[PDB]
Amino acid sequence: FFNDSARNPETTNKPIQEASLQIFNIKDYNLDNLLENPNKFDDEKYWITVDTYSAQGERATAFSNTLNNITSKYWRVVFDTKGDRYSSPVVPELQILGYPLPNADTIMKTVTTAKELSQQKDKFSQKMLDELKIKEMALETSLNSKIFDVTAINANAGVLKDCIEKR
Amino acid sequence: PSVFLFPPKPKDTLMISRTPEVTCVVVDVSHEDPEVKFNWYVDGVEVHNAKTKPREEQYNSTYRVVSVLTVLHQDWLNGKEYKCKVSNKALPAPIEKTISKAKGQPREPQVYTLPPSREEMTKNQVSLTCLVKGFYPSDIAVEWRSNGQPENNYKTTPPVLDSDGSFFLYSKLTVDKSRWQQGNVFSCSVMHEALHNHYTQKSLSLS
Amino acid sequence: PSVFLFPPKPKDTLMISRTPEVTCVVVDVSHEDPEVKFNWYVDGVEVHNAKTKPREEQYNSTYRVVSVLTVLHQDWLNGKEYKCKVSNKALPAPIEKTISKAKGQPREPQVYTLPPSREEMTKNQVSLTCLVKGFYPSDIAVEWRSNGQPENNYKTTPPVLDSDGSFFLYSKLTVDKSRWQQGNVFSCSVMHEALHNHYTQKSLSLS
Repeated sequence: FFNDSARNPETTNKPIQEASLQIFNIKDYNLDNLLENPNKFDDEKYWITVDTYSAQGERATAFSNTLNNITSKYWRVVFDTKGDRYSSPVVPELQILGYPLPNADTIMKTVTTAKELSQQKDKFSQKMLDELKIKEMALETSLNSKIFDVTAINANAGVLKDCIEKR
Repeated sequence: PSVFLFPPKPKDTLMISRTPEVTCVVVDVSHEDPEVKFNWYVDGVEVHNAKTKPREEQYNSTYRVVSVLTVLHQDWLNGKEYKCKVSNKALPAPIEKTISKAKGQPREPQVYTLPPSREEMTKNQVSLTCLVKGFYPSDIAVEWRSNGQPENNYKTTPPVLDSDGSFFLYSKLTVDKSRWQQGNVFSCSVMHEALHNHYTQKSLSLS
Repeated sequence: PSVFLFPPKPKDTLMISRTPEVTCVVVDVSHEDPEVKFNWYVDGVEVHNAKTKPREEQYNSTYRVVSVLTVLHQDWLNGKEYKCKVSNKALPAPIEKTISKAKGQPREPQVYTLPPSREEMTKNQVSLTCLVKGFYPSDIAVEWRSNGQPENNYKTTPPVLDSDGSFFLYSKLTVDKSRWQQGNVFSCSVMHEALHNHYTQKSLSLS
């Protein structure tokens, strides 16, 4: 996210002091509540803070930070200058950066569930639990690959898709 | 050369989507030396983001060099001194003009919609009134809207100084009697700095 | 030296018992040569019945020589050109200023009294409104009176230009809710040249 100093160097606007990028808690609550009633859903409890900011230093053009491969398509963000009556936040642009990936939600549900199965110690033999880890790390490697080949991610996801049995 | 600094429109300063301007007109500008250098300050903080407006098509007589400055809403509402320093070669030393928001304890506008008169019901058109009193400063904006759709045919009186010290004004919405009797909604949309989101509405309908 | 000719009060020109005045102020008068000779004309007919007003308190700096002229009502209403020719020794040649009544088809003011708002009834004081629309010219006067006794606490808005071409204005009478609920009479007393005896009333009371 950018401060107003990015747009107009000689600005009088106060920079964003503290901010919080957040994602919707899709697992807990219903999605159609937010669509119909977006007003009600505007509290920190309903969303999940993926990253925060605190300006413990000099003024800057922008703040940037990495994220842990998130998908949640519905986002919330807050900006606080903390400058008393009439101190409006000014953000020229807000960037959520990543890569295009059809069914990014489905693919990441495969990885997160695969971890939960490897947690289950007394579920399946080591022979099949080891097959899980090799299939999961294959995908996670293609996720955090420097070159972003989607076909390789789709392949490793498809391998890990039917690999999940359950019981 | 005479300078004429002018404040922004109330509606612009009370809506963040709109952009307020502090115009600095200069009339009777020297025909011999027509160079005009504007300097813009905001409590000493000289800004350089002004825009000289193109020379409009005045027939003859006197050059009229306008200079606009886009301003922050907060800066106006906080009441910062916008200063327009005009500089002409004919002028021995620069002419400065300063402007700011009205200085005084702000007060909330009590908004009241009044229906047409009992006598006016005989006429084919009626006049929906909107009283707005007890507000300060005079910087205010009012608008009508029928069933969401912004209204065309209405007029608003200037802010008039009340006895206590606050201001007041009325706004006359002229509509057909058909739409009144049928039972539409008409909403007086007052906008003042001492309101929630600088905004408030009062609806009006037949009973 | 700058001259500023001013018209008579509407109330004075619409009541024959009162006496209307056409004031001719002169500001920035020469400090060196402060002699000012006013000449007064009425369609060329020079009159010599003016009265230079005494120098009011003033806060030094610049002389402000006022000159009043008592005028006939009929002469104003007929629309005769009152001309104020100022003559100063410093001034190379006399400055003339001319004034007359607004030229156009006069129109009758439709007077309408509106009661306090349904919301304002909660407040300890109320606002009695008097709409006056569809009149021309802007020369008009309005007054309230409760049970015959002239009212003190009211304010009238300036004449505002309406869509059709006529003017309009409101008049807010602030009274206690006690006197309203008890059931007194309040009368909006409009005065315009296009009325019977330049006068009309509309009463207002609780129902």
